[PDB]
Amino acid sequence: MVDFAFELRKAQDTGKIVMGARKSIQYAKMGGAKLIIVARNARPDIAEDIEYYARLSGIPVYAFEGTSVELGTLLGRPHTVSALAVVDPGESRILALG
Repeated sequence: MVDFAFELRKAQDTGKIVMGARKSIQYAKMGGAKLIIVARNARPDIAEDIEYYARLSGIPVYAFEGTSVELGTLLGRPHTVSALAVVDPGESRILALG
């Protein structure tokens, strides 16, 4: 079983993650993310856009069971994060969530 918070942080530290709806959609759109993570309270249209662009490319989407406040904190930020994209997992097992 995958340790979300550990592996998310491990991927943030040893790989490449981009944060926020805009960059998530962008990396989804262009085929450059290997995984998209979305907080439970992402704006419904932003969540549906991600889902859409993700399904176009066959990129898995993971629904973080938690708010954008919790997700932002997990990524070490003092502000909300409604979505993020794992471009490079580094040494982490985060892509196993897919």
